[PDB]
Amino acid sequence: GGPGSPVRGPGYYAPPMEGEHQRGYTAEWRDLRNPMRPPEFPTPWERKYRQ
Amino acid sequence: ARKHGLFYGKMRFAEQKITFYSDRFLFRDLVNRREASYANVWEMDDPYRFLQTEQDYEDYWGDNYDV
Amino acid sequence: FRGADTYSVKYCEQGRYEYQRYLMINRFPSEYKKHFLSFLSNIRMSSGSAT
Amino acid sequence: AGCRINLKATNNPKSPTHTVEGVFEAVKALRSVSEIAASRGKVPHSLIYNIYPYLEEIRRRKGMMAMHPPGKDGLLMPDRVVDNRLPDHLKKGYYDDVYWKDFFAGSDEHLNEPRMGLRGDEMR
Amino acid sequence: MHPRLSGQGVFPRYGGGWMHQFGHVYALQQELLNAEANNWFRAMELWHTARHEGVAMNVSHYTNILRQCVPPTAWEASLMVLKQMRRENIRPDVVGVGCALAACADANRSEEVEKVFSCFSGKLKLDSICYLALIKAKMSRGGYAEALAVGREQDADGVPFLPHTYTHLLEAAEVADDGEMALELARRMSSEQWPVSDRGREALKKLSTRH
Amino acid sequence: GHRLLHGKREREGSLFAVANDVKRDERLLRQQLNALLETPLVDLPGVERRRDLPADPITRLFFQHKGDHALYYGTYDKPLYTPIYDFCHRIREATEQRKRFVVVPSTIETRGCARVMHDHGLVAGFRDFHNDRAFAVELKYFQGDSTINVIEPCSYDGRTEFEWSPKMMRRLLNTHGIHNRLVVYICRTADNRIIDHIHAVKENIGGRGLMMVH
Amino acid sequence: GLNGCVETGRSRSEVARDLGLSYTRPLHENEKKQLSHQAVYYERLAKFKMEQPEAARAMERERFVRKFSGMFVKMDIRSGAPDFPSTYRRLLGTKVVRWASKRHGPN
Amino acid sequence: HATYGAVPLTHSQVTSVYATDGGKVDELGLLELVEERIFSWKLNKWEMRIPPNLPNDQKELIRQEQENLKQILSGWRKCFGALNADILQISSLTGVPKEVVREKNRTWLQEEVAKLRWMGEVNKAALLRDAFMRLEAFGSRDFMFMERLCCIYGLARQGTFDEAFTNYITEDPVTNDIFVDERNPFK
RNA sequence: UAAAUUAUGGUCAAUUGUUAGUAUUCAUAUUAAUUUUUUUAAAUGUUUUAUCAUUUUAUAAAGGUUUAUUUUUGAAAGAUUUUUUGUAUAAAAUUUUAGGAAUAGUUAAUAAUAAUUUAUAAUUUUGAUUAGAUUGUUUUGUUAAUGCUAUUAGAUGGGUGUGGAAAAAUAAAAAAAA
Repeated sequence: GGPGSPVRGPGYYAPPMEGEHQRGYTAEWRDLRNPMRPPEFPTPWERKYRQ
Repeated sequence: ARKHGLFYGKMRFAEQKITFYSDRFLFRDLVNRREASYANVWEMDDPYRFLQTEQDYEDYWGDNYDV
Repeated sequence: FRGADTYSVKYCEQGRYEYQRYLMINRFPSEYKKHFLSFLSNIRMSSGSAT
Repeated sequence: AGCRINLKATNNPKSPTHTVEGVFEAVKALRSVSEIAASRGKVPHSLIYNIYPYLEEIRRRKGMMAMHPPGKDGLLMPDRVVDNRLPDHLKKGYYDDVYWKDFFAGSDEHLNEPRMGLRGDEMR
Repeated sequence: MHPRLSGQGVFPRYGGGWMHQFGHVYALQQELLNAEANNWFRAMELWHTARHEGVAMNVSHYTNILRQCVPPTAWEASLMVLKQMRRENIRPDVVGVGCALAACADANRSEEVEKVFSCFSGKLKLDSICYLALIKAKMSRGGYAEALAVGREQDADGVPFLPHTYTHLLEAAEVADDGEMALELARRMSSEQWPVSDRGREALKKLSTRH
Repeated sequence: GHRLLHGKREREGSLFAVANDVKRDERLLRQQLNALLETPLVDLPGVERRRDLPADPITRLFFQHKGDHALYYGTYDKPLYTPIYDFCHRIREATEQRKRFVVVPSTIETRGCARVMHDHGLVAGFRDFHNDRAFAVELKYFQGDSTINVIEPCSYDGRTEFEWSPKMMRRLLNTHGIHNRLVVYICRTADNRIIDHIHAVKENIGGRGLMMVH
Repeated sequence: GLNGCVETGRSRSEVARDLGLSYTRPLHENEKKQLSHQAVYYERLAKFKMEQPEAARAMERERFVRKFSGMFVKMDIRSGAPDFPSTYRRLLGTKVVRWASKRHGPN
Repeated sequence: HATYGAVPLTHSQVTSVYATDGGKVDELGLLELVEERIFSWKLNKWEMRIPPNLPNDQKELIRQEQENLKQILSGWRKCFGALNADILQISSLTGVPKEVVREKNRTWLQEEVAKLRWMGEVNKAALLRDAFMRLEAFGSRDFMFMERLCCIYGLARQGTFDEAFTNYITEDPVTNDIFVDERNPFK
């Protein structure tokens, strides 16, 4: 996306990524179209909103 | 209401969302909501106890009921 | 178009500032000195006239 | 269903039999969910429908005593534990009678000896 | 002087989380199920308030109401609670019935304890305190033979004996001299390794003079 | 003084008994030297240290602890074209030939993917599954026809690799407008554990794509 | 003296200088000449200015006039740009012919 | 705190530094005082305890040792807090003085639980039973006595904790006189 | 070579339409058209001031070719004040050509403002320089599509050296000190 865009990787597939980048793209980056859970909060307040 | 020559359709679900059979907790939430829910709610039930005056009854049920 | 669409209850029952994730912002030591001096001067600005 | 045919790789793409032959060949090659599920060894609906207990059917078969935590003697079936077996809204009236001996029965030294005392007085 | 807790993140999801149009409902429910509440007048008044406000009440609300009535022994209020549950077809719990029996027994309303231990006698799996209530009610009017009878009834029903039941039944057998029954009780007590209470020790001492 | 070990062969330790060939196998020679180096050991798979033992009691029952005889285990050998590509190709060829066992290389991804195929019921079983070079897949047929219809790698060519996102996993689960538990897509997550798209979507994660099979 | 200071921002060289160490490669003759003939030219110029001041004054007047009476002496942004030929490319060729190319370095 | 000349201490040096003569003092009471002093700290008080001008290897080893000490003290802090919470719970439920709760027995527990269950409080009786069963295993006035005393001895060995147990402005509980208490229970 | 252990003592299935989302028509769409309309003729009044002057009033077009920039504190905002001290000048990264090669007011160092100096300097086949095309431009259009396709935000080293800043020969108007 570049300067102003929040998007960090392509929508569906991308080139191989390593270390923290792979971890983020696979699991940790914000996925706002998820229908089961919304983006996940930091550690101390994800537990109390789990349900 | 409808217009001429437009052949309107029908919408089956209000929204696009994950089904409740896909999770144990969604299933339990729906079961609890159904038990807390009516099955057929009428003009006499609790949710309409705020129509305490006959004029309120008439204005709510006569026109602007959609509103 | 999406006339009836809802969102999770986490969104409406989250506390304030629960979503802020801790990220370590990095900046040059020259930037550190510049900003620290600027903040110190702003703190030390004398009141009465316009502050 | 949806079907698409590319004929530009044929000598005569204008021939009339090509489309029908291709559609019938594809239908021949197509397999049913019943056949797929039977060949794999599982029910047909578990491959089409989103019901949450179907997650158990894609995993392999494992012993019940191996999956559930062991007891004091080792492996035991989870169904032999009274707490596992009983609903929580039933273990207040008669469960208490049953287990009173569990907590409040024992030898005289067991029932009258306070364990809540100094345990280093002699060495000090 | 405030709702015990009211806001985001304290109420079940399936209800829509926190709907501010039902804050009174949530506060009323928490006060109804307040476990630290011990004012039985407050319990009756809160039940009436909930009745007017149309909040569905389970068996646990009535159980709390009854639990609040034992220390003061408002047996009549407990019986009215049971009558209302009969009217609404809300089945009481073993603990709620035991609370009613305890109120009546400590109030010495042996007739009412006898009546209550006939409506739920065969259907509900009553327990040791429910049988102790009959034992106490019978010994109140002085039916020690019938106290021994209800002891055998408990034995037949299969719910075990507890030290309080042993003490009361031993007292009954002591006053009405039943050497064989007391031998049975003492042998069972020794087998089960119960802590012998002072009352049971005195009963056994008085009986040892006989046997 | 101290000399550092450069290659994996030197780091893992290698005699290099042969004259100059540095890439000679050595697995067998080391296996028989270790064997005669001893009989309290059974032919069940060994594990080098106790805490590596499986969590499942029944699998712990099959596994035994051996100090350094847990290494070099295995009977088969390793038979461009990355291991997943070659694994898919061999299984497809053997299935079309209506064979029983397919000896296929054993890497982390290939082995996990074969385990996932077993879980979903596309392979009858395995042989020599604890080998770290190659393992045999016992293919399953039903009424003359093979259970596996098509099996192909994510990298259709041997070169290009991909990274599936959680949106991609949900895409696969709802492919073509259906609910798709029929064709199974395998992805290796950021934790180096191989899962299918059902579990990936249930867990809200993706990973590197391995293959698809049905 | 091989790692700069992360917090102070000092380079490898400043860290070594502060430690009192010296990490300098063996220099060739031309490199040593570069580092040696800095002082000789300064001394030659200073001695020239001290010895014959008429010619020195003439040359200094020439420099000063050539600068003062010169275009592009504003010290504006255009003059302050480091690489004029590449920052301002459309000028070259059709407007400015001083530079016959737009690239003189790695940028 | 850390000092430019502070150093760790060995056993002989600790004995020489704290070489004092005494005839009678309650180890348990003084240990409780020192532990309450430790518990009434902020995490900051553990900060500047590594003596500087000390080689990096010994510095790191002292860091592990002090972190182990702090973790053990925090674990005992949590255990002590839970034990006192259970003591208050039992005292409130039964009505007995909380002082004599520590010398009760299973017969008394049975009788009290029976009274609670008779009065119709099954959950409350369960709370009392769980608290007593959980507390008969953790309530000994000297429960981890050796661990606690070894932790205090390790603090003494560190050599940077001698001064954190004094110079506190306290107030007389009875006369309400504000003063500076110089007594060193750690010493 | 482990050899077919007799509790068969618990059967009574599935379906209740409830959703974790790129989906494919080689001919329908898509354009100039079958439906394209509607007007437009220049020659011009910003302002206040102490008056032949001074103060306030900084991005019109065509052409030429375009790196990928810009917080003059300096004017105003603006105040119990006071500076033309309130750090504006920098960097990273993404271009095109059917017949593919050399480029230079040149690189770094410097007690050198304003370079008489020193060096085996610098750009380029990982595609430079010049020439040709040429504002950029996830905004347009199309598709099942990370494919194809389209575009007007601007900028401007010799016209006064004035000004805080050249952006200064035209101004659908952003109200410009009652």
